[PDB]
Amino acid sequence: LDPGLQPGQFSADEAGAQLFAQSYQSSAEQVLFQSVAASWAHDTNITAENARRQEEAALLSQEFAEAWGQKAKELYEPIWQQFTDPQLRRIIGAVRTLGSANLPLAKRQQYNALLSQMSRIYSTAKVCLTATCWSLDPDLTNILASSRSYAMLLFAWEGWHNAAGIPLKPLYEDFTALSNEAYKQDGFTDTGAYWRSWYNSPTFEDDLEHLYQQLEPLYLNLHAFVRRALHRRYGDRYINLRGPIPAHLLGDMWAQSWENIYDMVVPFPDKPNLDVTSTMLQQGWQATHMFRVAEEFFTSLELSPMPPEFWEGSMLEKPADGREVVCHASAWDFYNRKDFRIKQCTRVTMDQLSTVHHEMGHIQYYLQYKDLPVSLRRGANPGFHEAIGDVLALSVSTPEHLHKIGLLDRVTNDTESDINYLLKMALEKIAFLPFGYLVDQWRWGVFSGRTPPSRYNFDWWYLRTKYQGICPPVTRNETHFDAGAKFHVPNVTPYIRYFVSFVLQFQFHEALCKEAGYEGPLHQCDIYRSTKAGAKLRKVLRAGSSRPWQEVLKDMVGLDALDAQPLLKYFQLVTQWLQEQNQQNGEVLGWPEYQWHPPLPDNYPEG
Ligand SMILES: *[C@@H]1O[C@H](CO[C@@H]2O[C@@H](C)[C@@H](O)[C@@H](O)[C@@H]2O)[C@@H](O[C@@H]2O[C@H](CO)[C@@H](O[C@@H]3O[C@H](CO)[C@@H](O)[C@H](O)[C@@H]3O)[C@H](O)[C@H]2NC(C)=O)[C@H](O)[C@H]1NC(C)=O
Ligand SMILES: CC(=O)N[C@@H](CC(=O)O)C(=O)NC[C@H](CC1(C(=O)N[C@@H](Cc2ccc(O)cc2)C(=O)O)CCCC1)C(=O)O
Ligand SMILES: *[C@@H]1O[C@H](CO)[C@@H](O[C@@H]2O[C@H](CO)[C@@H](O)[C@H](O)[C@H]2NC(C)=O)[C@H](O)[C@H]1NC(C)=O
Ligand SMILES: *[C@@H]1O[C@H](CO[C@@H]2O[C@@H](C)[C@@H](O)[C@@H](O)[C@@H]2O)[C@@H](O)[C@H](O)[C@H]1NC(C)=O
Ligand SMILES: [Cl-]
Ligand SMILES: [Mg+2]
Ligand SMILES: [Zn+2]
Repeated sequence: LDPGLQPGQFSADEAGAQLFAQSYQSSAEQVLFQSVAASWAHDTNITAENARRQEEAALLSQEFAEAWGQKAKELYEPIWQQFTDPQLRRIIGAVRTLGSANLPLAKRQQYNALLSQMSRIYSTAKVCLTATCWSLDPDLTNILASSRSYAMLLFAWEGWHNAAGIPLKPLYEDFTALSNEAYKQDGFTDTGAYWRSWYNSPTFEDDLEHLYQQLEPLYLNLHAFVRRALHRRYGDRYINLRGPIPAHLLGDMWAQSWENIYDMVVPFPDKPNLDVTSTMLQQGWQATHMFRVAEEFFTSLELSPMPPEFWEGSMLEKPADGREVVCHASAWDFYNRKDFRIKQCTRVTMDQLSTVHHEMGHIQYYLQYKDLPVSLRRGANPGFHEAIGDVLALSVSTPEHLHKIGLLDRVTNDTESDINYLLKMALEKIAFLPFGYLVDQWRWGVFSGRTPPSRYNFDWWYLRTKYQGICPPVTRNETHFDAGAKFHVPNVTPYIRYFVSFVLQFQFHEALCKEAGYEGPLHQCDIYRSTKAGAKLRKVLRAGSSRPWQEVLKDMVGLDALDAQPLLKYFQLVTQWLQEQNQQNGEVLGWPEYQWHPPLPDNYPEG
């Protein structure tokens, strides 16, 4: 380990602590860069060596956090909570939380090594038919999004969940135990309590539950409307109009957003096709076009363009050489104020264009706070980081903006078109809310011990049925580990940030649309080229995590807390139209036949 990274001696008061933080931030950048660098080398090129090197960097990060956490505890443990500087209090409190650095060396290794193997299992798992084999991205993704054959969707869903989940379960149990051991020594009951602490809100869970209560009626009506369409397509044998929807029919491996079945549920298919994918292909869009168009939206707001290091270093397409990569999209900050990259196996589709904006939102954030000290190089909270790119994508997806960028012949500003659009947006945003809420409900119960290995799948499907109103299309038992077939579980990425951001982004949109001078319906707003909006947004991004998110938020939108009303205001028209459609069809809202599962196809898996 480098002496130049080990902590110096500082006076045991706030003045010495202010110098202590500078020296910490100084050396942390070198440590963070070598960790990010090695993760990148592995994720863009999965090999045992790159895994080894990634784990060495992880160990080194842990030695660094140990030394500096120790020093901080011996110097300021009794006095840092009383400092006047609140940003210093933030920094110090962070440094004294050692996480996996609380582990002994032998368990530090095992922990670092589980992450490598869980990541490899997920990102290299394949579904084989009988020579060739399908990967999740693009093969199974495209099947789930476009196939309307019940048996083919089933084969892809079952094959994926079996291939990814079953091998992960034994590893995930070991990881959970080690993670908990680590964070207990920081004073957390369990890792989940640490994750939740990032929101600095004593009533976090209660506040989330109250939000979900306001949003659930919207989901239930969307659910019932979509269920009716699936009933017509697949028959009474496979769809129960009073039961949960089979989990493989909603356009997505995790049933988590439904925009890919828009063409099965669009009420007015004569009107312009608001899925512009066919046009993007007809026009010959490529990955680089998509990132350049996203970039230009950011620069239209007088935010920063992507630096040369981004274009030279990013991986914007799935490699064609015989290489295995983590295709799950990600945005990378190397903590050197120079290098920022996206790794995305970009496909030419409309929902990938949204993803491009999402990931570039992360980069923009990185660029706007790169001069802050490291500990503040985060979103106000993790939900803020996830909302930035999605907010811009709300403007991009409006039919008026799509027209501006040549992807849609201008649509009539009528009601059939307004409903078509808000419905597509509901499929993308409202359908996600139960899933965004339930994933960390599951993981919080695993970390707390409420959900032992013996109930991993039982409790996962309890939650999936409770919240999303779906059911597995084949029988599952505790040999299956269906939570593990979702990227964020083996890759240990928390999820509640996405529930937070799916609500928050509509608060941001409203603030920015009002600040842009817009006045029509909130869902037709396009903040493109509004430099006033760009300024309001730029203030948030530069704040990093220096001020409480409740303060940053108050400055931007007028409230200091999450609020569903902007979301509700955005969807008002289709919320009403959906209720009417379901009443006219005599739908039951919900899934009272909660035990119901569909039958197998006759010749399955044959033919
Ligand atoms: C599309 O058309 C709407 C008109 O609203 C329509 O309502 C239904 C009957 C259907 O025809 C729908 O297809 C359609 O949405 C336009 O919305 C209207 O825009 C004007 C000016 O932009 C708004 O005036 C403002 O109103 C606010 C709120 O009162 C005031 O604070 C302002 O001072 C200003 O006077 C008007 O309110 C707004 N109406 C509604 C219901 O939102 C929309 O602009 C138009 N868009 C496009 C792209 O053509
Ligand atoms: C080095 C590193 O890991 N960096 C972090 C960022 C950071 O911490 O700075 C990061 O890049 N994480 C990747 C993750 C990828 C995506 C994701 O997983 N999304 C959720 C939920 C969702 C769905 C629709 C949507 O519009 C928005 C969110 C899912 O698909 O299930 C996949 C495409 C979209 C975002 C991400 O960017 O959030
Ligand atoms: C993926 O990583 C491997 C290492 O695991 C790289 O293989 C090394 O490549 C260099 C340069 O060609 C050689 O000097 C080493 O001997 C190789 N080591 C091994 C273990 O193969 C490989 O080049 C990387 N692939 C890409 C596309 O970057
Ligand atoms: C768990 O489930 C595994 C999968 O096999 C079966 O597949 C469907 C078609 C039904 O037959 C259902 O009984 C099973 O899900 C089994 O191999 C395994 O034996 C089951 N039990 C355990 C303890 O893993
Ligand atoms: Cl989070
Ligand atoms: Mg999709
Ligand atoms: Zn994100």
